[PDB]
Amino acid sequence: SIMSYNGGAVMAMKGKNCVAIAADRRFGIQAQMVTTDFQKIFPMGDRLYIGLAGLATDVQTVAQRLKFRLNLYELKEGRQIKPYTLMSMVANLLYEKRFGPYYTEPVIAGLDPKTFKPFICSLDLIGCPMVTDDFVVSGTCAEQMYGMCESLWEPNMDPDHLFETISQAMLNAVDRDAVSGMGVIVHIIEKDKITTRTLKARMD
Amino acid sequence: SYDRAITVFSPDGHLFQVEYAQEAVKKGSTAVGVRGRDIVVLGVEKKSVAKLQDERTVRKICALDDNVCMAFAGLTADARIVINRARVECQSHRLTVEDPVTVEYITRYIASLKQRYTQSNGRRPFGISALIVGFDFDGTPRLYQTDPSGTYHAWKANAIGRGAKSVREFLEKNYTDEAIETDDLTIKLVIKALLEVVQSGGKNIELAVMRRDQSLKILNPEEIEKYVAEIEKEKEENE
Amino acid sequence: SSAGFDRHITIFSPEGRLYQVEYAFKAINQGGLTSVAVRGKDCAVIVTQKKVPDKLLDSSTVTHLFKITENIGCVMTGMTADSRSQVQRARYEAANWKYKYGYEIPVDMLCKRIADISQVYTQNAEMRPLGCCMILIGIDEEQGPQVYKCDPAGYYCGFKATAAGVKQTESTSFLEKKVKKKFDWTFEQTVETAITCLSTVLSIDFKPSEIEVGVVTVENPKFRILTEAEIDAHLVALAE
Amino acid sequence: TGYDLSASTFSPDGRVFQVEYAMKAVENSSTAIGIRCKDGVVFGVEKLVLSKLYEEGSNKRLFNVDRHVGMAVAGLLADARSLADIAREEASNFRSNFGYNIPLKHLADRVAMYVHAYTLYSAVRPFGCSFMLGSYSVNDGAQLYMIDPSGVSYGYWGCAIGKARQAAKTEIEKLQMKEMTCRDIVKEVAKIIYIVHDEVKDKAFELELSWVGELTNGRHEIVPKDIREEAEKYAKESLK
Amino acid sequence: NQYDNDVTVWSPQGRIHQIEYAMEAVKQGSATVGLKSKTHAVLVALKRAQSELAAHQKKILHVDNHIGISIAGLTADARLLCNFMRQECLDSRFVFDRPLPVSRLVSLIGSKTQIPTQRYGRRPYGVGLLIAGYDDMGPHIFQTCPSANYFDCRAMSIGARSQSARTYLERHMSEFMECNLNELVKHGLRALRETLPAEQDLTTKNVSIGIVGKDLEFTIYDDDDVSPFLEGLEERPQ
Amino acid sequence: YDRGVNTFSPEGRLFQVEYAIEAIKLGSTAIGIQTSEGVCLAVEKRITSPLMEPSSIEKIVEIDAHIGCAMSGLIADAKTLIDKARVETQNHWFTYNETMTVESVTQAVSNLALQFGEEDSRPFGVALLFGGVDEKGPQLFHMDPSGTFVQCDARAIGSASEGAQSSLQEVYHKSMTLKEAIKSSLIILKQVMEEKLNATNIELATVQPGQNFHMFTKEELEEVIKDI
Amino acid sequence: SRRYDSRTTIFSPEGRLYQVEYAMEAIGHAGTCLGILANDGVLLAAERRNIHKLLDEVFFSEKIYKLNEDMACSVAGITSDANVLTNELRLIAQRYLLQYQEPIPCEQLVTALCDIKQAYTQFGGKRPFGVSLLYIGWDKHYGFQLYQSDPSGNYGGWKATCIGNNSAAAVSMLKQDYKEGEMTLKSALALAIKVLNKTMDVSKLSAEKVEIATLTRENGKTVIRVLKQKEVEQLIKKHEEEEAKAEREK
Amino acid sequence: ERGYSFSLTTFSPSGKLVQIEYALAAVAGGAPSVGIKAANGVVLATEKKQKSILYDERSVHKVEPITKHIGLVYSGMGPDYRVLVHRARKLAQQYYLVYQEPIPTAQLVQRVASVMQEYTQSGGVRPFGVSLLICGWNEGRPYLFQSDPSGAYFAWKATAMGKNYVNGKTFLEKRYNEDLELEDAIHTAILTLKESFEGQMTEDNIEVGICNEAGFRRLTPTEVKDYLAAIA
Repeated sequence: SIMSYNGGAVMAMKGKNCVAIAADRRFGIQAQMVTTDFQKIFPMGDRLYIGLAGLATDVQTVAQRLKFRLNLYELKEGRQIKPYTLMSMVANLLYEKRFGPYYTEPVIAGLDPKTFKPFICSLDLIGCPMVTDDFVVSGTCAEQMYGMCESLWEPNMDPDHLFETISQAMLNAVDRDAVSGMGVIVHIIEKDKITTRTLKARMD
Repeated sequence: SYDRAITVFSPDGHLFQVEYAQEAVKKGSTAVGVRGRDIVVLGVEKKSVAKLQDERTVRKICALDDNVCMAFAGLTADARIVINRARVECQSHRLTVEDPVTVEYITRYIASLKQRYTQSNGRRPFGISALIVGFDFDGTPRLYQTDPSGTYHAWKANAIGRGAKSVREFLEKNYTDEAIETDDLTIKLVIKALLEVVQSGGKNIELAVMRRDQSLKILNPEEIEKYVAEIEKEKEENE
Repeated sequence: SSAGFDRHITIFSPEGRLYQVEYAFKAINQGGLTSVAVRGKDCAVIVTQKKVPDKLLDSSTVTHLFKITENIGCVMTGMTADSRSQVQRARYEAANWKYKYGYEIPVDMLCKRIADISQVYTQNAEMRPLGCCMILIGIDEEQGPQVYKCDPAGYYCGFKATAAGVKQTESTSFLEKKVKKKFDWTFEQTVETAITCLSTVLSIDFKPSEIEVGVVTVENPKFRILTEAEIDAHLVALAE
Repeated sequence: TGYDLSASTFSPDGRVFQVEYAMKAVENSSTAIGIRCKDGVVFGVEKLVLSKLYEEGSNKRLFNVDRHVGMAVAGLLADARSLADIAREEASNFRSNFGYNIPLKHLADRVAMYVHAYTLYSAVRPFGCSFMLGSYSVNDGAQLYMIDPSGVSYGYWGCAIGKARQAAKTEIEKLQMKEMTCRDIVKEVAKIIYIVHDEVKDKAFELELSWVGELTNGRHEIVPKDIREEAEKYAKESLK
Repeated sequence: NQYDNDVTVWSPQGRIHQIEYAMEAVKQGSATVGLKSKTHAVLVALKRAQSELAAHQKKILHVDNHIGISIAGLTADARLLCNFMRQECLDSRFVFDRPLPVSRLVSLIGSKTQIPTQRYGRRPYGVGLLIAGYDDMGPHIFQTCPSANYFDCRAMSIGARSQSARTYLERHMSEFMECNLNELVKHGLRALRETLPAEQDLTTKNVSIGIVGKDLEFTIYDDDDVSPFLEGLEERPQ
Repeated sequence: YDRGVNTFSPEGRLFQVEYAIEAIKLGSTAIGIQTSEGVCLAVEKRITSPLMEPSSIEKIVEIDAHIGCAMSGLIADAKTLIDKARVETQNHWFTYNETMTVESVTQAVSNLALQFGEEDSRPFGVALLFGGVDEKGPQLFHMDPSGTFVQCDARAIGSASEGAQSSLQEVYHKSMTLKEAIKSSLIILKQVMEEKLNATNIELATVQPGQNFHMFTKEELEEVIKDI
Repeated sequence: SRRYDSRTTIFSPEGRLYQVEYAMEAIGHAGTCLGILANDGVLLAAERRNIHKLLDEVFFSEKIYKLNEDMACSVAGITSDANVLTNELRLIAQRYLLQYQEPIPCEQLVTALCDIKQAYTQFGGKRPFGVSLLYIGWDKHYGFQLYQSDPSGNYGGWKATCIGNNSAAAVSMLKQDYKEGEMTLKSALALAIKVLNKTMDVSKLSAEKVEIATLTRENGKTVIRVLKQKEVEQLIKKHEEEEAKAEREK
Repeated sequence: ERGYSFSLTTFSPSGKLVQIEYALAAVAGGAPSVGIKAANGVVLATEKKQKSILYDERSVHKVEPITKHIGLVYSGMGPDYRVLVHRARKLAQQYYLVYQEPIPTAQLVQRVASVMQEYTQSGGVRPFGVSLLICGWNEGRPYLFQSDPSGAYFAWKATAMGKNYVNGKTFLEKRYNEDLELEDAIHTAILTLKESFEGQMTEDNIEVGICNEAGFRRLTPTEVKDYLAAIA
């Protein structure tokens, strides 16, 4: 298919007063890797990230049109954007190409800036937003990632056990996929600091 | 769409907006250019420095290509948009016919851009004149100028701006064959010419030479201090 | 008081005035004509005169009463050529309300769309702002009858008794003394108090061939024009 | 002055002079009268012979808009046949969209709004023509309308446009057009345009008549030659 | 005068002066005379020059095989209508495959030239077309004017000093509907000798004759073939 | 105070068309002579300064291989009309595979000459001469700012126009030769110009039936000057 | 229609053009802004005009507008025309960043706006902008920069410039007290309060009558800091302490 | 047809845009209106006198809502007001169709004033003849803004527009402080409109709208008579 042309996997998971996001590192064309440091998670202000998965053009294209509209928002207004507001901004951006659609599926994760409350959502390729309270996934290996998160997620998790759950959810689901792998990067954010770790995965 | 005839004829056959624009040229600063047989030399005067500004942003000698320099006078707002349209045309020539742009070709682009712009609807004409100087292929140094009505016109030596009649009357009594003998001797013609203009005693002059193979090379105010010493020293002893 | 071309086009005077609009209010008065509209308890009556100077002219084509929609009628004052063009807009704007929104247009929303169009003429410096006035009547649910006036400046308001034309100020001085004694108003009383308005201002004591009366009522909300026979019924009952 | 150059400026007392100046150009065209009989409309145009060099039948001031509608003009002839083109074109779009022949209360409404649209802007001038429209239908009877350069239209039992307008419609009301058929009318149309334009101002002139009704089976056409020779036999009996 | 600047502005008397000033442009061009018989239509022009070595400015143009025109005014506006004139004749011949009738052609010209006489910043066409042609109804002589008011006529004359040519045609038009092509032309040639000063008349280099004919395609005669027509005229009586 | 650009006179002509006729009395003078052997065609340059390069200016320019030109009045807007004439002769060659005649070049330019207005802005202030050899022999035409063109035999255009046209009517006859028509024109230019006549103030160009458009240069030109 | 046209684009018979010189006459009054730099950092000192006792004092500044992530501008003149120019070059910097994925150099942002501003002086039959404005910023090619725009459309680099009501009084004093490349960002702050002490006719330098913003380079920050009204008045009196000593000892 | 496409607002030789100066004179000849924010909500008040007893005062309204939480009054001429109300009604909707959030009151004034500046420069138009007062409670803190026909805007604590506005602003300076309730601000806003009204100030001669954290609303004439009672 078109989504399986480059592969990819993005997972977000909600914790107690924190939220983690993870993605793979492989860039490739249908059978053949090219590099293992392809960026798929982009910062949108402090304590608010976005992950993109799908066609590798629209990963780099939408992440630049969205940054274009975001800086004009935060200069016309005097404040940073709420996590709920960005979801309506992306859903506008994808729906304008209703018949010329971008082949990507965004995943948004971040904390609310005033009252530090987590927020996760995901969108299809024409912008149907879906907010949840436990986890959202996007990419080619979606069904493998549902078997992980339905069996491993707990309601109230400190950032230590939140890291261990989203790591074991990614290292086993991506290992079962063929066109996704070659490393996993994990961002875990919270109101005081922010933490980026890279996992020891199979380069197989 | 503003449709109105700006430039119309007079009852005795003149275009008033054209010759009103020639007086906007007649109070811009003086720019002088001569050509030698191997190195051209043009240089503006009346830099009018205020010792609190960046010296590079005030420049009026710019380059259209490696081989083509350009000086101007008049009002600087209309100047740097004629330049930026000329940079596009001399670049699109290279996508066509493979040789670089001859210096005669780019003046026909500027003058034809400047003419039809005194012909359209709702447009005042440009208020600049130019000096285009370049040594083309096969090493033939030559220069041109551009009237605001759009008449390209070649020269051996010329001067535009405020105080251009006195300098041109100075060059006709001074442009000999042996004045372009040496490369350092043609520069002594220009610095003697601009000193016979609005004062510019070594502090307001900015020459820019081109030796037919390099780019433009601005000498800093140390050799101009060295040249103005010896230009007065020969005048110190003969009279 | 004047500077520039402010006498000629719609720009501001130094005093803040603008003269091309207030030159156009007294273009209404060149018709030599006056209309009176009175709202009742369950009805609304427009009365206006007509001046037929020739026997060669067809007396059935000089009506200033116009049927805008099936439930909304209007009377026109001012010059004739601009008045009939404005009726063409109101018939058109009412049909687009029914097509877009699926129900009958209220009479105040129609008067708002007319005044917004007339605002643009005094807003651009190119057009001439249509020196004619506009009076509408109609029945609105949970509001009863209601009357609206639109002038060529773009202003509008709902009234209880209305005059427009040459004898406008003398008629409004008559009607405000009539309404503030707070008599109740039946159907025949509003017709009687609207004929006797311009019958005493103009001092004519006419016969039924010079006036024309449109009416709407909450038992038959159709805008209907009275016959000369039944105008004569009201007219002979007025002389007791 | 300065208030009378454009058609977009009111006067300081509130009237447009560019329309009134264009009305003054109508009273240099000669005379065009038209009265309607019991069962039809008869036009009539007296036509100046400017020089001997022109041809009998040149430059007709009496047009033919639709199969049943007629037009007689008086004004600046280049503007007259320009209005005759759009009126002829308006009747074509009625039939192509609605299927049947256009009625006169709608046809004169569509043309007069087109005339009115040139009295609003500085970019155009008003027309310099006044004209008449007449027709006959079996479901409607005869109709007779008239349009001034301002854009005002009314119905008539008989009207007149040209130099001597009042001097022509003085004698029209001497007739009894309510009962006469359109045969005796043709002699009476020609007679009242013989008593006008004395032989001092004009040397010679030309009669031009038109004719519509059920005697013409609803179609508009010119009179035959023999009937208008009877009216020119009825010429020199007005000297008694 | 402030009422004398634009075509839009009416006069307080009701006479637009910009139309009336374009009538002065047709009075500056040289004269030409058209007339018709029962079966023929002849128009005769009078050329001018600037110096004796420059050629003479031609005036009679070929529109179609049965239509020819004659111009008076500024020639650049004449070619602007002539190219419109040729175009409207051959597309009707392209669609209906028939010659376009003359009286229906001129109604297109009157609608074409009326449009710039009502807009803003648009001049009238200063030109003086005399039109000669064939319908199925025989010959036709038409004239136009910059006021977009075309006239059906049987003999006219327009240009500089044309009033003397009209006085000749009024006292001889009883004879025009009978004669053949030979003295039909030299009736019209006696009109052009009326509109001249009293020393030079018709020296075979300033005159041109066009005829459309009942079995004859429209034909222009110039300065050599004029000489059969031009001979046989008497001397100017004085 | 301000009329439009499109206004008739009360005398009836126009204003700015008539004003542009005044503008071509300021240009340099130009003389062309039609001879049955061929068309000779000359001009002066009006050199202003000693420092000026003389050959950079030109008035004679060619349109095709068999059609030359000569301009006067303003120069900067003459280059627009020359470029339209060059493209017009190539479109005629492209579709018809022949050479456009000298007359039909001129009316293609003259239709362009009166097209200013306030839709889709002033008339052109130039005056042109067209020398060429088509299949009817050598031709010579002269257009106007008004868009009027006519065939001439010996036309003089410029600031010294009426002074030269008087002296040109007395020397011309219909049986000239091209070798003496060249010599006859330089006598007229010698009288009317300011400076003394040399090989740099003027230039010539001739077109013959045999060869194509030929322009003289500073070697074969001064033999006519020294043998004037 | 051509009788009502005002012809805001044509020349004058003396050669110049009137319409922007009237706008540069209006730029003389109504405001005072100045800038200075010699080292790490560059400052904008602006003087507030409306000092009425009933205002909210919000929107983080009054005449200072953050344009990019690492440059800002001070404005003067017609304030309604100012808001349209600000959000016009604000997205010129973003469409540069969309195209090249790199922050814009400070000089060629000025040239992009000054081509838009020049076009209204040249065709269209349009009123020009009566707005002149400063530019501070940082880039990797030349570091700290300082520019000035004009309603005619020509710009220039500078080291110290005022466009106040007595700007010519200020510039004559700026080139009496300066040093090329040695005025660090405390002496520049001390020199800024001295200059607007003079050009402001309202004496004693009320701390709410001025606005000061600095642009200092932190490693990946380029901190643009509008300094608050608690450290202005200590800098005011610091000028006031030394001037009593410098006068009495002379 | 088409337009004019040339600005009829030019610079004077003294450097003043004259048409904007004349448009402010039309604002000063309007009906008086005051507006006060006090620590939990904003009070807008205007002054509405019908010319005679024949008018129906409950037909048109000066105080207009823009959204759930933004109200707007004016002081200028009538028909120019209804244009930029309908424009401001739409601008709140294109913000909401993008961001799914009610528009902040600061961002509305960014976009209404940008219309009026664009309208005082373009070809063939005269500027508007109204000033505005815009209220709203976005994110707890209330707001009060004022635009002008030039296109600028300000942030007021309390102000007055219309006739005798220079006397109203001196009156508010001696009365307003930082600490008032909403119903205390109502009593001092009727007290400042009484400085320039006619003899009788009934329940239909004025029109008052308020904001809370509950949103913008407009007072019915019942409780307007209650506030008008126990006044002065």
